[PDB]
Amino acid sequence: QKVFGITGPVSTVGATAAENKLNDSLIQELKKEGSFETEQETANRVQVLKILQELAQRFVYEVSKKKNMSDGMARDAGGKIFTYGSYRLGVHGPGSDIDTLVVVPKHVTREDFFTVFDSLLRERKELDEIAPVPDAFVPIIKIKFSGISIDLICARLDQPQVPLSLTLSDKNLLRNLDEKDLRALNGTRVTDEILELVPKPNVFRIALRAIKLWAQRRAVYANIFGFPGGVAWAMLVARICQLYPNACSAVILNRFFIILSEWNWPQPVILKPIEDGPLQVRVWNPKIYAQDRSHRMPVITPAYPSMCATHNITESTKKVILQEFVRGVQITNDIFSNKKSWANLFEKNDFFFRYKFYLEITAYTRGSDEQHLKWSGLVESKVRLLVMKLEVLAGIKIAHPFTKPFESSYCCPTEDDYEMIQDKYGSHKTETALNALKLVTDEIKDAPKAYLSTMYIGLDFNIENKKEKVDIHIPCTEFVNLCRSFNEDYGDHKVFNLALRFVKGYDLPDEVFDENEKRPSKK
Repeated sequence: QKVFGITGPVSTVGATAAENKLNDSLIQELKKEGSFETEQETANRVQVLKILQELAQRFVYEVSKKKNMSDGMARDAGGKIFTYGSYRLGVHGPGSDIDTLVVVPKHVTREDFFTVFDSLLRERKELDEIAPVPDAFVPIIKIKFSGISIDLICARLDQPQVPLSLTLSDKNLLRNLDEKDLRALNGTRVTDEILELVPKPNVFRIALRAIKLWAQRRAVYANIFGFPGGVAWAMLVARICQLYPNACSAVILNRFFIILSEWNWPQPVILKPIEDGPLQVRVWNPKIYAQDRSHRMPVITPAYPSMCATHNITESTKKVILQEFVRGVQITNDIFSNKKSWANLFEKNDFFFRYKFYLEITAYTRGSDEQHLKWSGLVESKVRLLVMKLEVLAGIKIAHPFTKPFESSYCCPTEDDYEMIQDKYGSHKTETALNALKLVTDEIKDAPKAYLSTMYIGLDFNIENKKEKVDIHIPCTEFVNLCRSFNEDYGDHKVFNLALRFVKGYDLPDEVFDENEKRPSKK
């Protein structure tokens, strides 16, 4: 009965002929957008996962043998792989990664994973590429294997064996774990629970496929920037399915937009009663934590311990998400009246057209590809904080962050030319001045390189008093001084820099438009 959620259904009436009609065009539109891989590619994925399961057991077998153990014991020690995310839910597409978890017994360290298991991978003829990130916040090895992309992480359980038949439903498995292992194990516990809390998984899958495409298209899919991540969207679709257990997916979509657009935010969205368990624990409770009372559009993970997947949402992103829900309501109602089609729902956003002003955020590096990832990855992770400081000012109607950074690189070469880059980049009036420096495309003869990561924030202003107008340069310098204090090397102007530019929509850089568009200027 849990598959009907915490309030039971709004309706148990099944699809009508006319409703199923639209579902079939919904599937057909998804097919044309390329949502589904071929059935072979899926057979190939399953095959690669069967091979990884054997490697996990080898990995574990070998480590155990080095840790002195008998054959019986080493074989008993086990090791098992799980998948979560997109692939586990069954909503993956061509080129999507399989998110994969390697669970290991207590005598098997992370050093083991980054040495013994990494070696076992390279010994395979099928291994196309491997990129270990042992220093990672979330410890990972990213591979491409028989053409298929896999992201392997490792969780270490406080137990002597990991048998083939192990499942991770039991919260007893979490006592005694440290933070990394709790995080690594959480992804799978959540995905499995989502799947057991929807009444019809096929309906769920198609609805989700739709929301994902729609979210990417409307630029409302990006956890880092205060929009919902893939898991957040998943739970949101999951809730509406609990409400209409016998509806087709097209109805789920229509209903999804109405219910979510009218929802009493910040009332949380919850798929099963929140539970508590062992220790003070990181459970979501707004009656206890201030951090939790301030969540704007809370959507709560079902697996103990429950957590808010949409922590990053701001005032400005809340407003964007809702605008899009409403757009979602209108267009879908029109589809059902035959006035519009599915394509219209999935049109690309027009972000670089809808605002008179844009604020431009550039991370600069004199160094290597390592150094830029580190530097830009930080600044990027801080954009929402600049949004929160902007959005609460008197003069600002909205501060809307775009969801994808824009990246570029040049051979520098000398330290004179680097300052020129941080002079002429980012305005179209003076932009081609950089054409005096070689840009990196494909492809090589390359050495000393300057790196650029640009993020965009659309800005919209309230009418102001002519005597009382808004200044943004205070939270901007506040923001740079926020970033120039996260490891001391970032103070080195010789290498790291951070430019903020206020730029009008007509003055926007060309990089920002498709091979479809252009932006006639105001005068």
